[PDB]
Amino acid sequence: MKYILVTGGVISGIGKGVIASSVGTILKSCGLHVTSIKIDPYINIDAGTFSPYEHGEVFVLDDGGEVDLDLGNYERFLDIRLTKDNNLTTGKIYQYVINKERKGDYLGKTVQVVPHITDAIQEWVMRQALIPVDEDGLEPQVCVIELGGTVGDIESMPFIEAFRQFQFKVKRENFCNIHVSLVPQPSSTGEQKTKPTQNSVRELRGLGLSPDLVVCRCSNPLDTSVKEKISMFCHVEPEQVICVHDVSSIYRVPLLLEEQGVVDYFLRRLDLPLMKWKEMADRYDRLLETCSIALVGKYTKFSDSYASVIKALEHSALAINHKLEIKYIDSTDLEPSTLQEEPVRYHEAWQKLCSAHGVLVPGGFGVRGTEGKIQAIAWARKQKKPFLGVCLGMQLAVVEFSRNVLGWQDANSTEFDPKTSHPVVIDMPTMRLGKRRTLFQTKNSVMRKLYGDTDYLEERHRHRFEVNPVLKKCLEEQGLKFVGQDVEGERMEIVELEDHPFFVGVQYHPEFLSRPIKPSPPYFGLLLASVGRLPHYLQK
Amino acid sequence: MKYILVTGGVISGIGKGVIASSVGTILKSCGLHVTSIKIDPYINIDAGTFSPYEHGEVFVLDDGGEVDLDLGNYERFLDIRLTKDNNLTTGKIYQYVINKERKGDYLGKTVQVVPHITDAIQEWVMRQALIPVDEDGLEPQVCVIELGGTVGDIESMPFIEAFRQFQFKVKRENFCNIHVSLVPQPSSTGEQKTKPTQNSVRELRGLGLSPDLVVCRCSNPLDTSVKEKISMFCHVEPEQVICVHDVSSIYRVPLLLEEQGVVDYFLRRLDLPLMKWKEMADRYDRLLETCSIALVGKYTKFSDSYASVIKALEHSALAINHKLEIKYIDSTDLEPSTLQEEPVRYHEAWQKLCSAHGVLVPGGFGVRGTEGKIQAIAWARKQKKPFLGVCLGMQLAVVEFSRNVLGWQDANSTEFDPKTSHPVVIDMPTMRLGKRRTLFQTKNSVMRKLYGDTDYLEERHRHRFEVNPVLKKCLEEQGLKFVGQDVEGERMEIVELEDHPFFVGVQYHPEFLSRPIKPSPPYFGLLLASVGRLPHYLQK
Amino acid sequence: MKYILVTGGVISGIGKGVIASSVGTILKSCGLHVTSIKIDPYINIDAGTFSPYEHGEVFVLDDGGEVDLDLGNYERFLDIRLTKDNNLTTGKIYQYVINKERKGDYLGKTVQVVPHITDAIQEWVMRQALIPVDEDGLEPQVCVIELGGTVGDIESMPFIEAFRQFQFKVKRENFCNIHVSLVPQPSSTGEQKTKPTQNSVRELRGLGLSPDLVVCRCSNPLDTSVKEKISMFCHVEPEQVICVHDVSSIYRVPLLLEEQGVVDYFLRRLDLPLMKWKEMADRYDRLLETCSIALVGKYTKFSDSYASVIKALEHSALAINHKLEIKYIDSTDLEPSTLQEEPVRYHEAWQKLCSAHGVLVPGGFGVRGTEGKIQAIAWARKQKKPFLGVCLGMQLAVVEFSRNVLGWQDANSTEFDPKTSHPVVIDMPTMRLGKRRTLFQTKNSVMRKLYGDTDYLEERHRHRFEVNPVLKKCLEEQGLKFVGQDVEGERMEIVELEDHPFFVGVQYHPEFLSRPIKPSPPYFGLLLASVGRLPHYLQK
Ligand SMILES: CCOc1cncc(-c2ccc(C(=O)NC3(c4csc(NS(=O)(=O)C5CC5)n4)CC3)nc2)n1
Ligand SMILES: CCOc1cncc(-c2ccc(C(=O)NC3(c4csc(NS(=O)(=O)C5CC5)n4)CC3)nc2)n1
Ligand SMILES: CCOc1cncc(-c2ccc(C(=O)NC3(c4csc(NS(=O)(=O)C5CC5)n4)CC3)nc2)n1
Ligand SMILES: O=c1ccn([C@@H]2O[C@H](COP(=O)(O)OP(=O)(O)OP(=O)(O)O)[C@@H](O)[C@H]2O)c(=O)[nH]1
Ligand SMILES: O=c1ccn([C@@H]2O[C@H](COP(=O)(O)OP(=O)(O)OP(=O)(O)O)[C@@H](O)[C@H]2O)c(=O)[nH]1
Ligand SMILES: O=c1ccn([C@@H]2O[C@H](COP(=O)(O)OP(=O)(O)OP(=O)(O)O)[C@@H](O)[C@H]2O)c(=O)[nH]1
Ligand SMILES: NC(=O)CC[C@H](N)C(=O)O
Ligand SMILES: NC(=O)CC[C@H](N)C(=O)O
Ligand SMILES: NC(=O)CC[C@H](N)C(=O)O
Ligand SMILES: [Mg+2]
Ligand SMILES: [Mg+2]
Ligand SMILES: [Mg+2]
Repeated sequence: MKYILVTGGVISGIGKGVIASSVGTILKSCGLHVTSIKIDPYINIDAGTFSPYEHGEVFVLDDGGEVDLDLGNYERFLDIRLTKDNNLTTGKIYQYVINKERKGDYLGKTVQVVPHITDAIQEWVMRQALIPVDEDGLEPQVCVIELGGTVGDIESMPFIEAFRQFQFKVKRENFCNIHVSLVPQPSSTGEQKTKPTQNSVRELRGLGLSPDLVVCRCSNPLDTSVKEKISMFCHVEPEQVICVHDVSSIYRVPLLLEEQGVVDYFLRRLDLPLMKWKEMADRYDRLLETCSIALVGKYTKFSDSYASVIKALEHSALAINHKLEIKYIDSTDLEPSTLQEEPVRYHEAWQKLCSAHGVLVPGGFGVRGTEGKIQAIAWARKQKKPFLGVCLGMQLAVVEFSRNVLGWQDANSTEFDPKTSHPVVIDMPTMRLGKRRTLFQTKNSVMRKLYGDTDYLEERHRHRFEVNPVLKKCLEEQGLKFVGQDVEGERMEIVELEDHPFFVGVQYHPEFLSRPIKPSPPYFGLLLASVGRLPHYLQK
Repeated sequence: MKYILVTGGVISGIGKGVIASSVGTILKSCGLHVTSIKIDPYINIDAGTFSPYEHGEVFVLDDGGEVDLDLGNYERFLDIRLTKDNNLTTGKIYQYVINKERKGDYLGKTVQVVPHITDAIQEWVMRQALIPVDEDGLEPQVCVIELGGTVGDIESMPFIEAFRQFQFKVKRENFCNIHVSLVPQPSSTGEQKTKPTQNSVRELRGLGLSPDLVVCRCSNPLDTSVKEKISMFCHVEPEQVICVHDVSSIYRVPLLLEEQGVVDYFLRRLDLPLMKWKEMADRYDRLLETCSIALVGKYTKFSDSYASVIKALEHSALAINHKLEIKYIDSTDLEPSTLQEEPVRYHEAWQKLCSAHGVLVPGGFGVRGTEGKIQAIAWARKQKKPFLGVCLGMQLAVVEFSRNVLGWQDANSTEFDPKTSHPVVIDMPTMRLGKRRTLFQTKNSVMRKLYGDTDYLEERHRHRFEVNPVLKKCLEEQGLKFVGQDVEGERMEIVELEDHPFFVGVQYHPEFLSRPIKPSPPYFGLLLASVGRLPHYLQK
Repeated sequence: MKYILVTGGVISGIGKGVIASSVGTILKSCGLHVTSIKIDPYINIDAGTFSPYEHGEVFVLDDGGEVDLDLGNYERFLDIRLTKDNNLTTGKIYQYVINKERKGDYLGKTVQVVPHITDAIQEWVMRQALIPVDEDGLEPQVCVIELGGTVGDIESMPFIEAFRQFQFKVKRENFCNIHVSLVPQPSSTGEQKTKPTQNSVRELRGLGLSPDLVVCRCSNPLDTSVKEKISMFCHVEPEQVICVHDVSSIYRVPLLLEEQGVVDYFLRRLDLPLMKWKEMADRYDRLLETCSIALVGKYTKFSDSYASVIKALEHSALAINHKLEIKYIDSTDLEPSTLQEEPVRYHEAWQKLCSAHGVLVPGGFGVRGTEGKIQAIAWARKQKKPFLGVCLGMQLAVVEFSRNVLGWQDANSTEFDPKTSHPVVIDMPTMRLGKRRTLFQTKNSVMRKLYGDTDYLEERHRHRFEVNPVLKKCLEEQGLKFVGQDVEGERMEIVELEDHPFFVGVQYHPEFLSRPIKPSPPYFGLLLASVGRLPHYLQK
């Protein structure tokens, strides 16, 4: 097994996740089976505790692992399926060691950070690197480990110490360290600043790792004198100093690393034996036709709260050869209390919603913005604007429908209004979480045709609340149709509505299975419908 | 609440525990209710996982807390009773925070070392400092926290960071830091070396604590030039530089701190309002009469494996106004395989055993040295040498007795020989651990008279194995007498033998309740018997 | 004496110099006599070794100190006159201590960094803080010390250690630390990043200084959540977290600190008792009329190479109530070899030069771009465009004049062409450096009238080369006039030319004496002439 440790220097958020993923897709293009691990130095066991505001969205794996969105970057760049233990945490490691201690497995010896935590990290990394994540079922050849946080974080210390030991346990032909750093360019003096990078590399070396590539997150391309200064003060060759500058699309990021000889460096160093990315980028840079989707979100205060949702829309948009204008709406703007309190942002949000071709209502938990989602679904239903409801957006659409077409003005989810006389959405447990099979109940469903005319579908879930089986037939009588159901029949997993071009609720998360080469069918159908090309697509 | 943090500088083992305890007994003599906390930066939840070779003996508290021997130093210097949570560990803290995270109590925020672990440490210290440990039932006024390990240990970092925050949360009149350091005196150049102390204080200050006293563990009294150099290079007044040099007895250690104005410093700094130690020391330095006890131990490879046992013997010896020669015997030396393999150490151990006045067989777990304990008990029974069997030594004495006086040559504990046809000691559960009540079953018992003629006794246990109730009457028929029993009658907790000056088995651990002013009655009876003064004592 | 230490966090160049100067001008407006010290942790004794590309221009003091441009910021914000020893360096300190050691002054003791270098720094700072730098001749009340570099620089370590000692030697009412840090705002995630600031403050605290204000260099105004996160993770009150964001002019920077209560904080902390800046800013933001000056420079590759020159132009521009467009030209672009090699940048530079109202030829040393300066002066003379030649630009103008009006095609400075038969500029020594007196030789000189009709002038010099006294009368015959001469008459210090609105050479550096309220008369005359208002000005 070859190991590449990607460490972060000055700040999080400098695209270290897409660099790690690009390094992997580079090595995948070299014919290698590549796996990846994310180390998150937080004490949290999983991302299931977090809001979408903490680290961005909680990404969901087949096994029901609620994990960091960098695992979604790995899956989206590498076409692999990961498990819970590919997201390593301080919580996982300390609990492992504590449980092992209580069981007596450390044989009455004093359990310490070094060795016992640092050994546990190495054990975990070796253990997990050998697990087939590629759908081929083959053992990986390279494991790209991203160490989250910065190298100066107190939490990162045991992981860096573990990797310091690891580079002697595993040989130098099997271990490489990449350091992703920030090079500021202040508007005062106009120079690109090497100082934080040399300080960060000095910290890294003080912890016993020497960076084998230093990757500068730079806005503009690197000055020769600055690349020279980095080679000097970070004590590496010019060959080892990469600048990943701003480029036109994500699709240029592997190309930019390839151009800088990162491919050649790894093949050489690790003793080893991108035209798709080129043509995706070249098509993206030549888009003229434009589509707009209203993203009527709860978490819209931070864009990364809907990261994979946006990625799935962008896959779908590029696949239909259109540019995309995602109209990010805070759903609390559409709620009538904002009409009395701050009518400016109400009418801005409604202007955005009215001017979008399609409506996306993504997932979420809790009451805030739910009536704004219902407002947007009402608009979408009445005006016959293409609609995708994802999880919460399916649940709220079934509610919205009943509030109109059954007159159930009291109706809601039991999550929001438990004292309703029409609990059309009810708790049906813990969380239905990870991959399950949905069965298609009707050949005439638009979603079955988009899902390749398959009789079943396997998709990733993260829900407690389901549509009420008692009220099902009252809804379904009125030209709603629960076309996708669970294997038990008890859970309504996809819904369509008659006499509308595309009004679809999906109870799962299609966005987690979306790849550029294979856009998630509900998001694709939405994009197709928003351009009026869905009938043409279905006819072909 | 006033807090004193005692940090360790260069090494563990430089008497930081007895300094922390002496600081406490000083403040207790100032009229304050003093409690103490031990922070052990290990990942172990408790000391119950350890051998006696790791950190010395596992000390046991009333609540059944298996803890570090520094808690025993606290109890022995302060006359307090501690609980489990007075021994803080990294395991305890991380598990607390992880459980709290899984329960959702951190509200979807990223749980980090700073703040969440460092807050948890402060919470714990404040929480536990308010708990009455003094038998008076009053709230403490001072909490002495000993930080175990060294300040440069990776494990100590969150605790020092917690205390860095704490000194601003709690005010400077309520927080003081003592740093216990080593000053080497090499035989090469003869100078006392300040270098490790200034480096250690520099590390401590780099972590944001400034030492308010620097306590030099010095062999010889400190040179004026060296005390000057410490005041300079550790950036403190000469007033703040203590040397705790080698002195004649433990009883001189509080006096030596008192003499150096540590009393005055604390009273001043913490905005607050030893003749017993003097007379104990003065009596100790004037002992002429000498008694010898054979300590026939399993763990005798390291002396601190029987720390509180030795302390109890020394209490008892000083109380009878005799000097003590503890003949530390490795019990594997008395086992006949050593007679064939290495007869020199066999005859050395037997020479020691034969030349002792009394025999002590302390506790332990596992087979190694158990037949050597049985050998020593056989000697003690036959030669009528005063015998104290503690826990294992009670169990093995009941076995030894049966092997002779019932002819049960096969007999043992089920722990050692489960395939015996005479399991005279059997498992009777988990561990009977912490304080329970024993009831005295006979007025004529020597042990009842030593325990003040009380009908009951409360003592600290740590055993799974008990004497077999079925075989009880076969043993008791032959002039053995199980004078102390549990409240249920099922468990035999003290045994005596007829026609011997003092042959006592106790199933508990008397050594944990031993204080200088109140020597544990079984160890006192042993010492009295070994001098032949036990009849005279009982007659009075 | 009150001391304020301004430390740099993440990078140099984030305006720490103008923050230190603004803190000083704030305290000056509070009625205090303020001095300042710049510590440059480089081993260089002075800035006289440097090119203008290293740290920006070499600023010159009255005493002939060649120093960092931050001393010029101090003089320009505070209206003080500094000396050599207000620029402290590692070179100065180590040489001081070494010389003192060789003299035996350390009394046979081992001279170390701590104490002897760190004491020397404290000695120097106390010594120099008491020196009257205010033209009032009064002793300072506050000393603002800027520590150059970053806090993580190896070179900064003794200075931070010195200041760590200093805050106990000098009391807390007399010492304050400000930390100027960078808060990045990446275009990826859009968040303002606290991480480098908390890491930098953690480093600072590891070296024993706690920041009393943390000053965030932010592009945009600080988010409340980010200011909160800084207060948490940098362990200071929200009161202590300043953001110095991008603002319309330099004149807003003291106002922005005032608004954030920095005034109040210092008055409180240091136990002490801006309408000009407001009206300068308000006038600057209301400029409509625009003037352009061609800056035909050698060092124009980096703008800060001509820092005080640009400042003097901007003073002059604002004083005449015009906006300024400085047309920064690399003089090597105007040299005919660029016409053959790269004619695009030749014609760009010439287009800039032709389209400017006035021409500035600043100072420099060495041959590169000197013929381009002569090209620009030829243009300025012939086209009668307002000309200011500063030092090199005076020397080259005398040369240019002789090349035309005396036909001396071979003529140059001896610095450039020593083998000329017309050395019209010659070496006349070392460097004439610092303040000297020039005497005005003619009442009818435009420069005498601009300099208040004074018979003498005292200005700051930095030249070896002078105009040749033998060739003087050949030049002066032709309607050149050396109106300003040295007290010895041997050195030609100001030259004017007849039949031109403003063609002035000054041999000194007027830019170092320029203040916003008192623009340097040669730069003012240039700006006036470039608008055609110079006759009107002289008439009044
Ligand atoms: C160190 C990185 O440096 C730089 C430098 N310059 C630019 C970028 C950059 C970063 C993110 C983005 C981005 O997110 N773009 C979108 C998208 C579509 S598809 C996808 N990602 S994906 O599904 O994994 C697929 C690839 C396998 N992203 C439209 C939403 N676009 C540009 N990154
Ligand atoms: C920083 C310490 O520096 C120095 C300097 N010089 C000497 C010692 C020193 C350390 C330990 C010992 C020791 O262990 N002695 C014994 C004993 C009897 S009673 C008891 N401790 S006790 O029960 O808690 C009771 C007091 C409340 N210990 C005989 C076994 N004797 C001397 N310590
Ligand atoms: C931490 C600083 O943060 C920020 C935030 N936003 C903006 C600026 C900012 C920095 C520098 C400049 C600047 O250099 N401007 C000029 C000028 C004229 S006069 C003079 N300085 S001066 O002569 O000393 C006089 C004052 C006493 N400078 C025109 C050349 N303008 C804006 N600085
Ligand atoms: O990729 C990852 C994974 C985990 N984490 C972890 O999240 C926690 C926060 O680490 P950040 O770098 O987000 O720091 P911060 O929020 O204190 O500061 P700014 O964002 O304002 O710059 C730390 O515990 C870190 O290890 C990341 O930062 N990034
Ligand atoms: O071999 C050498 C050479 C030089 N020096 C130098 O002498 C100075 C003192 O270094 P020391 O190690 O003697 O330290 P100290 O006097 O502060 O402390 P103790 O002796 O009490 O332990 C330091 O500047 C060091 O580099 C030596 O210590 N030893
Ligand atoms: O204000 C000052 C004074 C002095 N110096 C000193 O200049 C030297 C360089 O310190 P810099 O911070 O300029 O670092 P660098 O050139 O290595 O990196 P970048 O500019 O690319 O970020 C160091 O010795 C420092 O102390 C400054 O940086 N700034
Ligand atoms: N994933 C989601 O969007 C959650 C929807 C809803 N709160 C549920 O628990 O079913
Ligand atoms: N505390 C001891 O000495 C233990 C004795 C024996 N191993 C038991 O478990 O009972
Ligand atoms: N200060 C300057 O511009 C220097 C001019 C010229 N090189 C001299 O030494 O005189
Ligand atoms: Mg963050
Ligand atoms: Mg020495
Ligand atoms: Mg630099």
